[PDB]
Amino acid sequence: MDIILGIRVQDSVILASSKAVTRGISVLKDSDDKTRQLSPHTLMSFAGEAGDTVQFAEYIQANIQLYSIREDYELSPQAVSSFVRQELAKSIRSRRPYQVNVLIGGYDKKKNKPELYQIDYLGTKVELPYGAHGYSGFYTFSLLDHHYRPDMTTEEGLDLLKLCVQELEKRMPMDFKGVIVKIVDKDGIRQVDDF
Amino acid sequence: MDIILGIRVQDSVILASSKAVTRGISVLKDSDDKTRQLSPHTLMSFAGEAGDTVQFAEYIQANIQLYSIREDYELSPQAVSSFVRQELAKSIRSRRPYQVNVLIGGYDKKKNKPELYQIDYLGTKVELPYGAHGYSGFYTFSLLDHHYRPDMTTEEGLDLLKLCVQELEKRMPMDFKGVIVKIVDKDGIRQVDDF
Amino acid sequence: SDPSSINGGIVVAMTGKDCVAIACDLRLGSQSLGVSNKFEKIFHYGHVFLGITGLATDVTTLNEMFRYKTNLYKLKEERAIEPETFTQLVSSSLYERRFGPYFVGPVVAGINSKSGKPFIAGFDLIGCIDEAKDFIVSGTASDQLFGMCESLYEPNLEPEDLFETISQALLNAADRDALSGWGAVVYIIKKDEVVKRYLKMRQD
Amino acid sequence: TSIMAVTFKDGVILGADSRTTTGAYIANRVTDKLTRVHDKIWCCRSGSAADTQAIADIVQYHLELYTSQYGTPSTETAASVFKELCYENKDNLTAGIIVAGYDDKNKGEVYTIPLGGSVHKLPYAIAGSGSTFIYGYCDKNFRENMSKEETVDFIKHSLSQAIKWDGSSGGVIRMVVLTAAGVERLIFYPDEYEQL
Amino acid sequence: GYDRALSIFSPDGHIFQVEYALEAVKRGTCAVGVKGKNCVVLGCERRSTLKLQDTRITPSKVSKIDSHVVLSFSGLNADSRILIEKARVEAQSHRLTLEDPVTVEYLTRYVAGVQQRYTQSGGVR
Amino acid sequence: TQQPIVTGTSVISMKYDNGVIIAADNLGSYGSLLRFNGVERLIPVGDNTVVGISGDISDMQHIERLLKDLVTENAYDNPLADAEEALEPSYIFEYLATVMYQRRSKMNPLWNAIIVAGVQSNGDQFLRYVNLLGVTYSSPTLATGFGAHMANPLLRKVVDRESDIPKTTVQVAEEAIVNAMRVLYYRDARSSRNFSLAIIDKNTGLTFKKNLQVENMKWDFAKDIKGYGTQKI
Amino acid sequence: TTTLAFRFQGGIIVAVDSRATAGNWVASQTVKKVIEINPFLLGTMAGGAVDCQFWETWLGSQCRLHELREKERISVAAASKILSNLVYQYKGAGLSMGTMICGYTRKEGPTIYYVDSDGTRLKGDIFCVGSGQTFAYGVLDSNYKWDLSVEDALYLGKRSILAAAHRDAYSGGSVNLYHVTEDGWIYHGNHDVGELFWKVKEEEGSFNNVIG
Amino acid sequence: QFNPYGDNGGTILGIAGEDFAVLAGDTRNITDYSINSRYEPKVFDCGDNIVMSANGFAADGDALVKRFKNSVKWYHFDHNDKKLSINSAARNIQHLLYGKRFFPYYVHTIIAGLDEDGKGAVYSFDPVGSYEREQCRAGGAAASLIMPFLDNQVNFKNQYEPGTNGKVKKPLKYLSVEEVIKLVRDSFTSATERHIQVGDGLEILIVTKDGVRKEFYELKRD
Amino acid sequence: TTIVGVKFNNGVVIAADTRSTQGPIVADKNCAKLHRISPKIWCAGAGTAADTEAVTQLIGSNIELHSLYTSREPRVVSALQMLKQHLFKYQGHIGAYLIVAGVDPTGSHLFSIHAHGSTDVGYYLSLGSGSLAAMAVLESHWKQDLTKEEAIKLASDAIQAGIWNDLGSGSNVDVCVMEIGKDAEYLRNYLTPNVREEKQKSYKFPRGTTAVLKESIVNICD
Ligand SMILES: *[C@@](C)(CO)[C@](*)(O)[C@H](CC(C)C)NC(=O)[C@H](Cc1ccccc1)NC(=O)[C@H](CC(C)C)NC(=O)[C@H](CCc1ccccc1)NC(=O)CN1CCOCC1
Ligand SMILES: *[C@@](C)(CO)[C@](*)(O)[C@H](CC(C)C)NC(=O)[C@H](Cc1ccccc1)NC(=O)[C@H](CC(C)C)NC(=O)[C@H](CCc1ccccc1)NC(=O)CN1CCOCC1
Ligand SMILES: *[C@@](C)(CO)[C@](*)(O)[C@H](CC(C)C)NC(=O)[C@H](Cc1ccccc1)NC(=O)[C@H](CC(C)C)NC(=O)[C@H](CCc1ccccc1)NC(=O)CN1CCOCC1
Ligand SMILES: [Cl-]
Ligand SMILES: [Mg+2]
Ligand SMILES: [Mg+2]
Repeated sequence: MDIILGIRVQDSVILASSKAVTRGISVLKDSDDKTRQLSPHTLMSFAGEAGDTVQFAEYIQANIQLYSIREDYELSPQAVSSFVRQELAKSIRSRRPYQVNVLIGGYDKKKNKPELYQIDYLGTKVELPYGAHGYSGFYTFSLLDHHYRPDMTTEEGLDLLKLCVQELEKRMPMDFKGVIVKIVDKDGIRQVDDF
Repeated sequence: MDIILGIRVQDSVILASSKAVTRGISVLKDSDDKTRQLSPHTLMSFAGEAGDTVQFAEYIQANIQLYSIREDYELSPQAVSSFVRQELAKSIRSRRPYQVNVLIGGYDKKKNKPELYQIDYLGTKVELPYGAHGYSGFYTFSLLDHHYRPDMTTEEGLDLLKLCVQELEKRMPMDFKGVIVKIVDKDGIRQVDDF
Repeated sequence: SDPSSINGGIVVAMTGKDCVAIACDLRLGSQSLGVSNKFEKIFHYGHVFLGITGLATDVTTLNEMFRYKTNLYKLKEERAIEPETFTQLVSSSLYERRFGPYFVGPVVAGINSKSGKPFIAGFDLIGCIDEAKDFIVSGTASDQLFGMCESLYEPNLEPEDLFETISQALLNAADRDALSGWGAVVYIIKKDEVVKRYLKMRQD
Repeated sequence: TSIMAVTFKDGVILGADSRTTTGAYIANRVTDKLTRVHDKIWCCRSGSAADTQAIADIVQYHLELYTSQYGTPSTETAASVFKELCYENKDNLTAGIIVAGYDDKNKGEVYTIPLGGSVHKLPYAIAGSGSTFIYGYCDKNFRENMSKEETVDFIKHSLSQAIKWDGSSGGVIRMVVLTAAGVERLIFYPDEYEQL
Repeated sequence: GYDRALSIFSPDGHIFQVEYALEAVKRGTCAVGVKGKNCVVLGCERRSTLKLQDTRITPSKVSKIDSHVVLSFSGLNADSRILIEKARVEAQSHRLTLEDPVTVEYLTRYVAGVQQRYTQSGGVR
Repeated sequence: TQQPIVTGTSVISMKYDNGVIIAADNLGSYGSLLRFNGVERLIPVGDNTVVGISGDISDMQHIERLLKDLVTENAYDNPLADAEEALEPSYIFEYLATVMYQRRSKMNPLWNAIIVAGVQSNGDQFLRYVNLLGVTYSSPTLATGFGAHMANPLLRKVVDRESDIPKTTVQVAEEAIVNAMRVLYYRDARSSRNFSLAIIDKNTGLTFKKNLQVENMKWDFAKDIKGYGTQKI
Repeated sequence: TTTLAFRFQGGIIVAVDSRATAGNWVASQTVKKVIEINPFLLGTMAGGAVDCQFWETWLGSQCRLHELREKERISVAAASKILSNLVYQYKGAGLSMGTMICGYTRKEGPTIYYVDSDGTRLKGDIFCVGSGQTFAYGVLDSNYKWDLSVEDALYLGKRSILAAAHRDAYSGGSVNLYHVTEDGWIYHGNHDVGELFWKVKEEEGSFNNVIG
Repeated sequence: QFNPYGDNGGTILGIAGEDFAVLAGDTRNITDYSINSRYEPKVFDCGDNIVMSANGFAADGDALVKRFKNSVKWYHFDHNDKKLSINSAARNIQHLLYGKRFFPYYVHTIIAGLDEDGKGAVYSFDPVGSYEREQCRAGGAAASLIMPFLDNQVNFKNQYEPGTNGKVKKPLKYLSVEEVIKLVRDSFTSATERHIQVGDGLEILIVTKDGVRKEFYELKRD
Repeated sequence: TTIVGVKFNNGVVIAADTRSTQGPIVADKNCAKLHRISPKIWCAGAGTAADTEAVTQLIGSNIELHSLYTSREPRVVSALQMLKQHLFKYQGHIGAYLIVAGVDPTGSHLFSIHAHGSTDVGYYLSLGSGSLAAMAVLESHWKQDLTKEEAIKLASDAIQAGIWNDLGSGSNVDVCVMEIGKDAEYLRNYLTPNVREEKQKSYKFPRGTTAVLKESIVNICD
């Protein structure tokens, strides 16, 4: 875990998440997918403490899938993000809190709008045009402040995202082994295989 | 500072040293040469505490150059390594010790033999066929135990060295931005520009 | 960060009939990482042998220091230093650094050239002399060596038999210690000949 | 320790128990805590045995050198030398000393020097761990210009109680009598003082 | 807590509460299941004494337990919701721990196990 | 987690040919303050057992109550309470040992060292130790606190092993105990001159001696000792 | 410890050392670090010895209960997740475990899962776990190809443990080899490093750092 | 702060033969620099031809032995007086120890007896329950002294056949009960010489198909 | 260590055990703890072994130079004064605990010195880990007007108490008797009550048991 990025453009939300799983002085894996599909039009990436990350992600996934079956209906990204925030807000005052930071990228089918939410382990939610967790933000936020425009296409967003990854690969101390990029839009969730 | 390697082959000593200079969450430089020529046939690479490394390297360089001028004669790699060890052995019981680990690759012109010495900040000297400092050794020593042969050529040594760098680039957590490779033989010291 | 157990290593010395033996392992490591399998811990100044375990930089430094001192001794005295005298020199030199000591476990071994008597001695890091008829042990597997020597040892062994006893003491002690081993050397010392043997041992 | 010095009509008497301890072990049950720094200037030692010995030895040296040049020193002078050592080295000392001497002009005098290195001239002084238990008793029973026998009984009864309650005090009760007549050593054993 | 043993044996060896629960099923609207060569079809009766119904929002007779399994029923409508809910929770729990959706046999075995538990637990019918 | 407040010092004991002897001084210390002087630290259970306790006195008093209650409970529905089904030393010890170890395991110990001395129904001598950690051991001589360091060496000169027990009489054994109590008074800063001594003999039974005093002490040589090195007066 | 397991053309190779340490004290040279869960499932052990030993034999009991209840051998994924979910409940309590659940099933094929005591669970083709994992990686990675033969794969696994046994002070004793196929696991012997090192040195010409 | 653990010293030793097994232990019990007892046994017959010793902190050692003895008793009650095999005992003991994983029994446990084929068996446990069957194991204060000697003399480690150029190892063979007791006695006299917590007496429990026999030997008392 | 000093009729006797420890390990089974400061002033040392040896030799050296300078036999109080001022200067960091005894023109003397520099006077003294065991014996059997043979017996009995009851002390009893008008007699190994029993087996290996890789003659000559 380390690098998770998110960019909301005109018609989609793009999430980029690093592939490295490092422990001690060994990179144990270089193809790790740090994300879970919560619903057909909602994707959550995650980063933080080992074990907690996946355990939390899958726990949320199960709950949203349970809701979908019960109501035969897909929760809005806003509704999902509020549910996730509350779980983390409960967690922070537990005996052992979930040390997990997340981005929630979703496409609201009722509004026909992409939505990106950034939530940290404390339960601090914000809706953003672009987001990041960990040290990534210290490079990417200023970069995006400059190059981002709200009316960009998915292709323009991917080029903007390449610019972030290049900067991180240049200036970040650790080798994060590239990123897995996924797009969330009106047609659901798909993975970019060549990045 | 992080990765410094050394391989003694039949007719030469090959030193590989990482190019990254990292501080905090920023790679400040990716072309740093972590070595000093002590004499025409003696090269020292170094790694450790910031500031100490260069300050120590240049201090040793000055002393060996002073000796060379005084006697109009080049000290043997063995003699240089003993001088360096003693300086570090003094240093460790000083008010503020030099936190610097070094490899000394030299070609003894009287013996017509390449020589590689590994010395840590405590003043612990060993002559070796192949050496490393820091976490590098944890991967490279076992690799070299398997693939190294004492009668190898310089070209075979460089291929053996590529195998080390590839393994480090695969399994090391940090991005060390490749290595600068230098060869020490009967004709002196030269740098491999394409590695 | 315990200076005496960073590099690892062991030394053992024994007496026999008109002879002495001193042996050491060859490992030098940095905690878990084995670095060198050629690091000998036994040195000699004339006919007096000195083994040194502990922090490797201090092993090297003290060797260079005692070579320095025994060379000046010989120039002024016009004779080689004896084991009993050298033992006192080691003790004085170590205690000189009482409140900033060398982290070592030295072991003197040799035969007095005048009397012909076998002599061994051990020290702690600050110079306390530990003289013994039978054996001296030192290093990270000293407990193991104490157990091996105490059971295996018997007095008045012949040089060839003594070799077997000291070797088995070191080998089996080393194999129960993570930081010791990686090869071994044994010195058999008679009045006017010295044999040096490298032992075959497991390399893990 | 339990120690005290008491001025009286003919001069001064010093008193002390004989217990030296390491934790709860009694390292010495027959200690002599009454020590000579000059012919008729003595001191009672409490606190660190090493520190008080080292101090007393230095003071004895100073007063011996004083005597060689300027003749017999006053009790005040002796107390001043003790003070100087205790005050200037207060960070590295654990010494509670009572200085007592006999001049012919000034008669019996008692000076006490606590941990800080301050000097206090008193009619009588008590000190040491066991002194805490006899502040009440000594204050109620002390009178100025007592006789030798009354002062001996006062010290004996006092230290008897201090010893009885303080675990860090015990053994014999040593006393040293300083008068114009000379120097007299007295000792009192448990069988006598315990049943007072 | 209410502890009464409601489901108990009678002299002839019958548990009347379980058998009277079958009568409630016999009262319920007809439900049918037919499985073909490559499909299963669940048919359900809906009584026509209820006009002015809103079929958009009225609970459907066939319920999805997961995306691949369905459950229809006959008997008390309120009781069925409890079984469906438990089944849906177990379906998600199975995916979470086994990393594989439930088999139809497993899901059935669970639902059947719940029903059985209510036939020899105190304080429940 | 506790800290002891009012404390009792050494309890010493030994076996002899027909039984056991146990002793302990009558002091309840409060740190360096020798606070209480009428404290009985030997507590008889029946006519065949004496439990000697050192350490925290508040916990000692708690243990007294447990032993007192044990005698009551044993008498319930027990026609042979004063005969075959009377409390043995081994029963009393094992009960205490269980409690001590249970309390240490709950991180709330009874801050004591305990020696159970007695004679079994078959005439065998019983002498066993238990402490705040639940550690138990038996020996011909047993002692707590400073007694372990100073009494045991003296008592072991009389009974050095099992075979020395039949050779040791009650006169010799009591003499060694009384001598040991004197040595402890010389050298233990939290000891008193007054003590109690108990003898449990397989023939004469339980003999409990109160208000004993250390005597025949050597102090005369103190008068010759002057200064701390040089000093001659 | 040093343990590894890698996936290849002919199934899975699993190799482990046999040393057990208590600080610098070598406590045992003959510890079994591979647990045989069933004819198709293996578990490797690294870290706290009883933590690994206890919970992996417990895992075997849970796997047995699965096939009794479900009339079907448990998947490697499900077996690994039982263990990872168990240790996750104990997270923060101080369990020390680095394990690999290796096996074959019909639906999955040959599969390896890394599971550790802070709750990390990872599917992968190659893993090395333990104090000497880096030494094993160095040799394994530099010689690994998917198209290795069963004979070469077995040797590489053996040779990688040997490499770590030599350099890592807290690895050694002997090498235990296993080969996992569609037909189940196959044991390929206990190989003492005492003899194996010299045999490999002579035949291969490697280990030139050592005095021959 | 209250420290619930203590060190009672002593050392133990288990060796397995072909049709027998021995479990030895010194009888000295200590705390710090004091001797508590010169004869306090810590090697016990637990029934079903199983002998056991839990050396280290004696309070935990006794507690464990007591619980295992009780476990043997209840095994009979619950399984029709079936004999508890040494392998089953070993697994049971693991669960006893691991039950207190987060507040451990501070002991090195060793058990000895015969396996179900009638062959000598020794099992050894770490404080928290990891166990292993072995031919040989020393436990306790002087374990680091005795164990390498056992490697050399019982398992013939580092011993090669004379004249074979260090190529052929000394072949493994079972030792007689006479030879094993010689090694036990020499191990303990050597341990007594060089370890301060070891001495006073040696008590050996020998296990054969005929039952459990005892032997006692004096050790140096300094 | 256990060390003692006992005064008698016409002089003073000191004694010591001969165990040197290294944690729980006996490093030296027969080390000499009795030190000669001058011919008739001897010293028994407990604590840090290097410190007791170094401090006793330094003061012994200075006492010799002082004796030669003054043309007088050295006095015990001089050794006492020089030792205590040295030890005091180092604030207890030099861990030397000494019993100083001897005869001189002033008479016979017995003192003890502690690491921090405090001195004590007595007719009987004991220092070291076994001092409580020794002092118990001394307090039980000491009396005024001891003879030479009685004082030796009492001193050695006090050391024995340490040998048997203190784990820090063991092996043999060294004694030194300093009588007025006579030469001091140093009685090395005055008692040897801890002789190692015959081993059960000879561990003499068959020649060729150890596997060898290389041989070479070492050059010790010029
Ligand atoms: C009563 C007892 C208290 O007021 C008296 O004052 C006497 C004074 C007489 C003897 C002159 N005081 C003592 O007996 C004195 C009590 C004491 C202890 C520590 C600090 C201050 C006062 N005891 C000592 O000085 C002993 C004498 C030795 C046993 C001969 N010394 C020690 O206990 C030394 C003290 C070292 C020290 C500490 C702090 C400041 C100065 C010096 N400590 C040790 O020997 C270490 N000891 C090892 C065993 O573990 C317990 C500590
Ligand atoms: C390599 C060899 C090194 O890590 C492997 O990782 C092996 C794994 C195999 C055995 C499954 N690991 C060990 O050998 C492991 C290293 C270790 C130690 C402690 C914590 C984590 C890892 N060793 C152990 O677990 C040993 C097992 C052998 C039988 C001795 N056990 C101990 O060290 C025990 C128990 C440690 C412990 C763990 C958790 C809670 C409490 C304790 N400790 C002792 O035996 C203590 N010690 C023995 C010597 O006498 C003094 C007391
Ligand atoms: C009885 C035994 C105890 O009171 C006696 O007092 C004897 C006195 C005789 C021998 C003169 N005391 C000892 O035997 C003494 C006990 C001791 C140990 C440690 C500290 C203080 C007292 N033992 C020693 O002094 C040994 C001497 C042997 C023969 C080597 N020395 C050590 O154990 C040294 C301690 C040196 C030291 C340095 C700085 C401050 C204090 C002490 N310790 C080691 O050598 C341990 N270790 C070995 C591995 O390398 C790192 C050091
Ligand atoms: Cl004093
Ligand atoms: Mg190894
Ligand atoms: Mg002893």
